[PDB]
Amino acid sequence: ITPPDTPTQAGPENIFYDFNDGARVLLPEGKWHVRLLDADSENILFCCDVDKGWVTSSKKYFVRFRIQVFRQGAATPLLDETLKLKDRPVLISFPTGTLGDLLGWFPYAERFQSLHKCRLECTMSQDIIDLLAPQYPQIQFSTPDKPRTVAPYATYRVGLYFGGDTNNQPVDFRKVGFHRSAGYILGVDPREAPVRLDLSAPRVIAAPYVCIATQSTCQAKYWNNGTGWSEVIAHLKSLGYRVMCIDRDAHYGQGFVWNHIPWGAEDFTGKLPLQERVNLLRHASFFIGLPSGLSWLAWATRIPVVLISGFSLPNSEFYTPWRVFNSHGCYGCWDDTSLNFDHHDFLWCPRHKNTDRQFECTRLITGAQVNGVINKLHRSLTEQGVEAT
Amino acid sequence: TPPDTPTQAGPENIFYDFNDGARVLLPEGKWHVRLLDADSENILFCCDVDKGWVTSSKKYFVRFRIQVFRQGAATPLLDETLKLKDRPVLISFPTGTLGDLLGWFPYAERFQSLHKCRLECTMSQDIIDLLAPQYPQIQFSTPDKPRTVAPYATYRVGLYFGGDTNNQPVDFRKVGFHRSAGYILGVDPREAPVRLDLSAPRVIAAPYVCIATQSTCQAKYWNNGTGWSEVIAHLKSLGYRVMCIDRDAHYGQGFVWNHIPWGAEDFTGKLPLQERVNLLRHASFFIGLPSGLSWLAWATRIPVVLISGFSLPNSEFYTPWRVFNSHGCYGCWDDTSLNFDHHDFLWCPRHKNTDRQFECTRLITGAQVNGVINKLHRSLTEQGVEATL
Amino acid sequence: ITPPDTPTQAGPENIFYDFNDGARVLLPEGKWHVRLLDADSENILFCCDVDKGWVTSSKKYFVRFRIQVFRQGAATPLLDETLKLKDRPVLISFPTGTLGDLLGWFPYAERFQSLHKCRLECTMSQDIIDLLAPQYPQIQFSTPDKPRTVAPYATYRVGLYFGGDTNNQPVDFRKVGFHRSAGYILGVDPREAPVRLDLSAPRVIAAPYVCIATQSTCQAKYWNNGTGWSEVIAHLKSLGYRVMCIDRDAHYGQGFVWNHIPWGAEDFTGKLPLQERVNLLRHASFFIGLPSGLSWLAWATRIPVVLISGFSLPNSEFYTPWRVFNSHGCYGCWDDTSLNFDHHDFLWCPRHKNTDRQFECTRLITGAQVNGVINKLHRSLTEQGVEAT
Ligand SMILES: [Fe+3]
Ligand SMILES: [Fe+3]
Ligand SMILES: [Fe+3]
Repeated sequence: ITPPDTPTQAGPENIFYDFNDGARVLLPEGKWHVRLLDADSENILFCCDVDKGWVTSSKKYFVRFRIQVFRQGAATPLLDETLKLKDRPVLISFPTGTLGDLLGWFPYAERFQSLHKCRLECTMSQDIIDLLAPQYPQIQFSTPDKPRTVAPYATYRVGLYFGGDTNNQPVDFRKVGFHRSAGYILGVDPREAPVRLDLSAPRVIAAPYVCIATQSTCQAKYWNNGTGWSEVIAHLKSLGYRVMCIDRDAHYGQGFVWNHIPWGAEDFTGKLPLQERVNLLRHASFFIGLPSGLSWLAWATRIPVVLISGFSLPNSEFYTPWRVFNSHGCYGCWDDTSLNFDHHDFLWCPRHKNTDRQFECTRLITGAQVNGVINKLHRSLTEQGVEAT
Repeated sequence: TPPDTPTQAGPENIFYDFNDGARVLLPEGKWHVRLLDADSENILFCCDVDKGWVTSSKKYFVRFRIQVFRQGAATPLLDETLKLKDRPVLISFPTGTLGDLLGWFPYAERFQSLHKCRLECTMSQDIIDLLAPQYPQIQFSTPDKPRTVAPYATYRVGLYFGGDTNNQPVDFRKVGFHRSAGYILGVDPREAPVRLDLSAPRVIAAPYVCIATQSTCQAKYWNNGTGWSEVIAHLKSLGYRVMCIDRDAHYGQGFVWNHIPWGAEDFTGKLPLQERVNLLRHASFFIGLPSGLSWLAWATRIPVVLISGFSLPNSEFYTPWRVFNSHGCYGCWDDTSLNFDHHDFLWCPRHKNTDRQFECTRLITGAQVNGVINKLHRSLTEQGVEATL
Repeated sequence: ITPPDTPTQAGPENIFYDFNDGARVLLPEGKWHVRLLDADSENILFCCDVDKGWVTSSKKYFVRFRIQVFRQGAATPLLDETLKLKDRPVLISFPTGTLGDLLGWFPYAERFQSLHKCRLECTMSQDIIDLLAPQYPQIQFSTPDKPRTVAPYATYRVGLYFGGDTNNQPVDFRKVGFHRSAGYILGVDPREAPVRLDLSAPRVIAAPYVCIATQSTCQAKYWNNGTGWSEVIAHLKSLGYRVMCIDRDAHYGQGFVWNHIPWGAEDFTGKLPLQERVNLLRHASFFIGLPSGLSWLAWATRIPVVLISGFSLPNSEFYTPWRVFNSHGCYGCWDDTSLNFDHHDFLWCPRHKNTDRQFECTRLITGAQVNGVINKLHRSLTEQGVEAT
């Protein structure tokens, strides 16, 4: 996933400059004074004297950089080029991060291209490509190992950067929301939007039904209330809905802590292509889930989404009137800039790990609370149209 | 200031309330009290009190359920659940600045439409004159002359510092100072402009732009030496007349004073806000700071160029013309590890009394602002007023 | 700044002596006894036995020195030379200091020449040369880098010496006044006088007008009263005067502290030749300024000068009945021998930096105070003239 070993642009004096991984310039032997500017503000971002080697901007997100190379003590610069992306090869590289990450990030990539009118290629796992590519003919999708461009003018690496990093992102993603961070990185309208999907599939299950997602990547994201899911599933049926579980896994966990597809839900679990999930989701009356990926997919299918989460604040994901949250105990571990997410600890709870208050984030969210929300949504579905937002 | 005695009204002598945030007062002799959240059915607080006031630690909106038990009895004496329909409710704002109130107010209207209550709001006369005509369903008064006298519930909308989570559900710095009001009242947290009287006819014939350069602390000022002057000169070169509409022409502390910029026309002074609304309405656009006039300008439906470095772009209302620089210190105001000082006009927690003081806004050059002005100007001439907003 | 590397006058046995940088004698290879005397008092200033190398007076200001060199055992001296400046090449070197410095010092250089009847060359920036040279045909003007007399008999470097230095100046300039110090250095009548200017230019602006200078070299010299300038400018107009600001810069400052041409003053700013400023000043009814340079120029064009200053005492600059000063708080940072001016700190206030009281020097000088003195000046002008003394 590395940038070219040598910058892709030819400077007048055997000098190569690049905007892959930020503004780069490789100097041949000589005497130089190099300047990086922000073209929009005219500010001098960085400035130094060197003989040969590398000069790279500390900022890696989108900046309209302007590179200037001077012979020490000269009046005009030998090289003076400003980033201009129109009709030029650009690479946006996503990591093979979770599903929710990409569905959140991706629209911002399309915005970047409409704005700059560049030749854009994006890199991600094949399964997302199969899901999205047809709806974005403007953009070329590839895999990290076989990108078509080979030599690009500019590259941007959209992802999450922890520990408050402000070199790869303009603002800490925790301040703006993990998905909106993509917009800031790329310098586009940061307002959230759903991906475009193939919503042409015809209805298969005739009766009214609801989809649910109970599994996630860490325990904190689970709804850790003892009887929550069982109370919800029972209630959904008492309203006349069939209930299907569409989690990738039927059992998931670590050590002795294991989570299983709830008794009473239908087994639509399994790892299959996302398009099949889209097709099933499309005709669901609504969806109940966690802040992991499937909720973003449900969102993009244009159906109501009941989102249950205590470890993140309501503004941490896309807006839904059906968001569930409880503010009486610990909440928002995830958005707190004084704490640090541990990728390796599935049982991560910064403030209460190994105490009887562990995962209070979600234990305070009762089935009654979730059913209350479901009742309002149900009334709105009967009494008002589906169209009623 | 809640009533000295709860305004209910419970069948036995003791009176219960929701004015501070609930409240029960019990005559001498033992009882056991239970506070619940009707939505989740969780027991929030539980105790035995022989005498005195028992009140919830949470003061923001919750569907409280008060239960009073005789010791060791199985059934409760009192079991009242908050129901606001057709009842006197008081929303008390502080006499804070303009921007605060304009930002918060729409949430109070939402609270009313949701609960169908009899709502009275308390605020400075100044704002009442501006808003009252457009919110006929709500009663407006001043803090010293409230008409309700006896209210069923009271809610105190404001900013609470130091990470307080008793008067607000979530630290306002995590959600935005204005959106906090929606969380306190428990309604749709999405920002909206207030409704104004936009009937006034055009007075100044030629195209013009309004600007606001003053603010409440030095950090909210545009501390770039030549910023304003470069902008004002540029505006004129595009054919715009420029008017300054700040309440004061000179404002500051100690030796630090800010003045209406040379070259701007003098429309300053403490006028009724409606006159500012009338002038603003026909301005091609507005340039200001995260202070109050920007919120007024917003609500008059004209494009707003908003310059701010101490505040992240997300925090105020959205505008595609937000100016922000991410290369140095930024966001003093949103940072939960720091603390705003009301008494220090020269507040800069990270760089006070150093070379970098107010870097927040010194990095924002006139060129940067003129770049944004140029795009907005282009969009106004190319497209219409429709197509921008 | 540099004196010849070898003294310009030849003594008998290969000794070179001169007075360029104090009294100097370069001795080659012998056992010598050297005495420096003050011919006026006959005092032996310095006395020593030296084998080879340099012997210079510690005193560098004007002294009628008498150099005597002895063989170690000798009854009488082989060098008996005593300073005599008649018809001899003398160099007076000014630093490239501010305008007020030079205009204050210069008259004393002319006095030194009238007194001693020598051939005098002066070194200073070109812009001052253009202003003065025509009125001082007796004196030869040059710039520091291109001096015409490469072998001078005596040299004197007029300037400010800090830290109570008494080797380059007879007495601390803070005790006698920065401008008068020049006369002490040169040993002439120390009484202040204005420079001779070309006052022949004809009137251009017909109506009555006042010139003002609001900018300066450090913040302490600004009139840091919040509403001062604005109140003065408004008042001048109500008296029928047009007001022009003639500062070199329209904006000046450092960090976040910036000063701008006051709203309401006509813009006559910019880096123009001083002769254009003299021509404009000449016909002004009067001038209002700070202890910086333009006030000295105003003075010399023979118009009444209102001088506002708190960081220096009234006697610190030239006499004017229109000097404005406030004695109730901190004043006179500048004249205080126990403090030290900081050339590198634009926000220097030794007593009160970084406190509420910073620049109390001039916050105590209100617009009312200045308008009071303007009123008196105005009455005297309408009634008596011009001639006003
Ligand atoms: Fe937690
Ligand atoms: Fe700051
Ligand atoms: Fe002082």
